Amino acid sequence: LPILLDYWPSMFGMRARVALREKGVEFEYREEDFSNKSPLLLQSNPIHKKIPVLVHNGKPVCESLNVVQYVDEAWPEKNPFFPSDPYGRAQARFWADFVDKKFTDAQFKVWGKKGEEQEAGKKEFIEAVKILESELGDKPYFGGDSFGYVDISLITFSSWFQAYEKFGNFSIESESPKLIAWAKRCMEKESVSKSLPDSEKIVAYAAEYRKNNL
Amino acid sequence: LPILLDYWPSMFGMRARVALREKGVEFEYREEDFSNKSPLLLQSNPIHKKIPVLVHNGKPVCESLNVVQYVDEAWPEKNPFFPSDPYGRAQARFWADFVDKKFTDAQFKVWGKKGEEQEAGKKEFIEAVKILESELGDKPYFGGDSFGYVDISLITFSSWFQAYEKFGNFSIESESPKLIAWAKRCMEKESVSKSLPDSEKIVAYAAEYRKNNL
Amino acid sequence: TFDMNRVIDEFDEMTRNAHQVQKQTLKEILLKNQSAIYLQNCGLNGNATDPEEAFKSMVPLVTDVELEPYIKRMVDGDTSPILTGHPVPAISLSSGTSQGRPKFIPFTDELMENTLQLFRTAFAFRNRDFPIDDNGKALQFIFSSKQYISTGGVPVGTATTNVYRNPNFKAGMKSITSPSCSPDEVIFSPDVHQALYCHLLSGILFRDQVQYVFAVFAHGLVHAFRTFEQVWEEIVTDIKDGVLSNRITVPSVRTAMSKLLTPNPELAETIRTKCMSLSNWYGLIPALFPNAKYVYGIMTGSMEPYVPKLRHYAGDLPLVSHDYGSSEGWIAANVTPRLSPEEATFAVIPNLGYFEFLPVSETGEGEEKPVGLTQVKIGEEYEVVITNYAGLYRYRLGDVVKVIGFYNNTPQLKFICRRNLILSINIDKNTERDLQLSVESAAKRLSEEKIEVIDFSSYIDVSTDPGHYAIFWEISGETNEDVLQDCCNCLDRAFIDAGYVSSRKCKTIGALELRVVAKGTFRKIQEHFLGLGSSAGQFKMPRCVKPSNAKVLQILCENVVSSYFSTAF
Ligand SMILES: N[C@@H](CCC(=O)N[C@@H](CS)C(=O)NCC(=O)O)C(=O)O
Ligand SMILES: N[C@@H](CCC(=O)N[C@@H](CS)C(=O)NCC(=O)O)C(=O)O
Ligand SMILES: CC/C=C\C[C@H]1C(=O)CC[C@@H]1CC(=O)O
Ligand SMILES: CC(C)C[C@H](N)C(=O)O
Ligand SMILES: [Mg+2]
Repeated sequence: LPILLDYWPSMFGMRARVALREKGVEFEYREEDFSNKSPLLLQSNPIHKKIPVLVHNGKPVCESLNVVQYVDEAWPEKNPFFPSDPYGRAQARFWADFVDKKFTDAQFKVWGKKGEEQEAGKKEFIEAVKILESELGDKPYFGGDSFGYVDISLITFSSWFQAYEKFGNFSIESESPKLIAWAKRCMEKESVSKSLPDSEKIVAYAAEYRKNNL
Repeated sequence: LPILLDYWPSMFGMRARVALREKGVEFEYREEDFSNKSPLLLQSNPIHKKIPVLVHNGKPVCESLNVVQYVDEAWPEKNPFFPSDPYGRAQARFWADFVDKKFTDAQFKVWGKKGEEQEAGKKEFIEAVKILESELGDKPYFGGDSFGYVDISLITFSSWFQAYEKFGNFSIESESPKLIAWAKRCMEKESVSKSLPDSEKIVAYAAEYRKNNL
Repeated sequence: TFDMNRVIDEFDEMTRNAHQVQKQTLKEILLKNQSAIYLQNCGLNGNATDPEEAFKSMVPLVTDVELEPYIKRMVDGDTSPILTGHPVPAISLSSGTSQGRPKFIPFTDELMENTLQLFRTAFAFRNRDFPIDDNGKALQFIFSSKQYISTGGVPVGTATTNVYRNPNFKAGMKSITSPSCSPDEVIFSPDVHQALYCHLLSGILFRDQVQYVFAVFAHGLVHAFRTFEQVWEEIVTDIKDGVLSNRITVPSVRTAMSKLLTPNPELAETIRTKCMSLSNWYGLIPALFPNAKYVYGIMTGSMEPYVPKLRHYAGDLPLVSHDYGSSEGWIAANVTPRLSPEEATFAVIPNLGYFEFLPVSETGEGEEKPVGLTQVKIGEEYEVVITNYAGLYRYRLGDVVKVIGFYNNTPQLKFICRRNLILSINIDKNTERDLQLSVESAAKRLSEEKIEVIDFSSYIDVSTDPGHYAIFWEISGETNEDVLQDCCNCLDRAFIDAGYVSSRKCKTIGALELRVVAKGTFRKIQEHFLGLGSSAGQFKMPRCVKPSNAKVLQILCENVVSSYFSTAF
């Protein structure tokens, strides 16, 4: 039985939970105290000391996209995250990297910052969601005919749409409903319905991380 | 015929050239004047406007690591950069991510900036080169039993080592020798022995960047 | 940017690139959509080395009935993306019926793109044949005042509204048309009958520079000129004393017209001095604006019996034919507008979609597989098949069109049909006879005012507890509320069956909401219909709405000239 070392509010760890739940794997959950990081955590990832960390067959997988991909490659028999050809996986990767960096940094500015970066962050976030909206052209999901790799990549930010909608004071729905709506399509599956915790917890927590430092 | 949009001092562009040349493709290279990003380039990636860009079937493939895995998936019959197992692949991806984060930034600080920023950069790169040294341990390479993925990812930074040594006025070899050492071992591959420009010119580019921003 | 030569050259190349561009269009659609659930059940993933072959051999044909559930899954509460992809910002409805039931079709920003580019090219070409002055204007009896929010907080939409109130519309059409006569607020006025009492009045407001008269249909111009013909002594009185008629009651448009008005009396002498000099209106369009280059509208198909009166209205002024496409699919653009309406043919712009044609060549219809766009044979009539940005993948619209000729490498089509008709039994009835009868019985209370009913529809609202029906009516003029309430009552009073009785007598389904509609909305329905990309069989207007009817639905909520719940019951 595989081990997951993650954070209940962490989006990336959530990507991992969504993947392991999406396929059909019983797996055990472990919460990591960043203050008191577990021994297996120190041994598995002594450098970055980051999450999610998936110990499988005695060997751990670190980073979110890495754990997810590891999942797709390890048990590729049921619901594949990737399309059959190299170029499709390519679209999934280009967009995944888009989701994890520029998109993630912009949202980071939104929930975790004040003043200039919050407004600029608002702009970056909106243009980002519309470019992501545009590339998608009109895809119900992301990576393939069903649940995708990049689907996994951005779904966990749908648990964070509320915090941005309140902190960023924007409505990512009225200005781009199709994306949040994409998320409420994905919410009908039990993988995200059970991997990602309540939104209110995340907006409140984000407010608390704001409370803790200035 | 694959078209590569490349930049002479692009360690990333080098990641692409090293990747394709490593596998066994005959390709053409186009030097970019980022002052004048090419019409096909601005069509390949109209927002990032960044190289390396590998054009196959009239489809632009972007991002360096992305481009090398693209290389692996494009001709999967001869030279793989990955081993057979999902975990090994995960390790390779993990360490490649390692290469892209603190390491690249650290070098960027060591040759691009000075003073208060610089020493932070120097301790960070020595730390990185050290962890690097530790994970290398014994393997001829990194990503497999032979020439690997991440080998492609990090070999290209070895032509900048000269610059890091001079501006740093350091010697990365005494603190961590097996790395640069490994690099000149990897230099024997025709993939990197013909894709990477002279280090004196690179040092000179660092000199230009430095002389401009003091 | 809208110019003349470079774009027509690009369109020429585009119609020469036909196979490539249509192919790229398909690739664009699947690359933008490798995620569709219907496609999974079809076996797709993009790329492939037999992509066109695999698409034409593995994804089956579908009807309105089968496309209903998925887009329905998209629209209501479950703002879930399915057939196309993104829960589209607006949903559209289809003429004819889906077993008498409504049909939902996704609308994309790509569609706004299809519109801008087609209008761009066609306008350039007509300007090539009928050039206009860049400081003048055009009489456009165009409308899009209604905007509805569906059962999930998601807008559903008609091509018209989705286009005019669209964010880039004002920015997009600034270079391709002659500036609008009416203020947008008058166009978007909550009362389109009186609102564009104000249209005749606005286009008429700048006649000397009105370079052309516009309605997308011949009939559009016909009832617009029977309605143009429905206000003179009054328009004159309203504009003369500087005080608009008591006919007008909405505060925004009243504010607009009053904003425009000042009392002027000599001009009156003028309007009558000209007007009836002719033997009762031959050359009426030139009479009202002498210098409009043309009368531009859909002249074939169902407008075939309306072209004569319009011609009979437009006199010697040439009558120019319209391009074809919709919220469901875009096909052909007319780049030779100088061709009279009977012979008129329209060439297909290739990137607007991926179309295929089923031959009627055997007997009726004929068990023959679809052939390529240029694989179609000249002179033959085929059935249109749509693969576009609107949720139609290898979908059968159900209309018949003939290949007259080829504009270079892209074929010319022709329409002689009318209805996409083989109906089936419904569930938004209340027998169509019962509905038509309701309108008839309730309408006489309005007929007391020297008027005849022109059109109608209805809608089932299950948002409300209990649910309640909402009946829609298109009539000739403005009247008081009391008669309308009585009308609503009679609407309820004419649904002759016992079932209704059990329901509202109890109230498991709430009292009817009569949102009486202003003139021209149903006209907007026919207008958004015959121009849809397929063939002229696009006029059976669905009479009542099951959650899955959208174009009249977008044309449902905002322009409630009045909306009332029966004070009886
Ligand atoms: N690229 C990584 C980023 C992981 C990361 O930084 N995670 C946070 C937890 S959300 C962390 O490990 N922080 C370490 C710390 O708080 O010191 C991923 O996508 O998983
Ligand atoms: N993370 C990127 C790094 C690429 C990069 O640094 N590209 C530089 C080459 S110096 C570039 O294209 N800069 C474009 C510009 O700023 O004009 C990758 O590996 O693709
Ligand atoms: C690109 C044209 C979009 C606008 C469409 C409507 C008009 O305003 C002209 C008629 C046209 C209906 C049609 O092309 O089917
Ligand atoms: C797209 C709009 C300008 C017109 C469209 N044919 C409609 O009536 O809905
Ligand atoms: Mg219309």
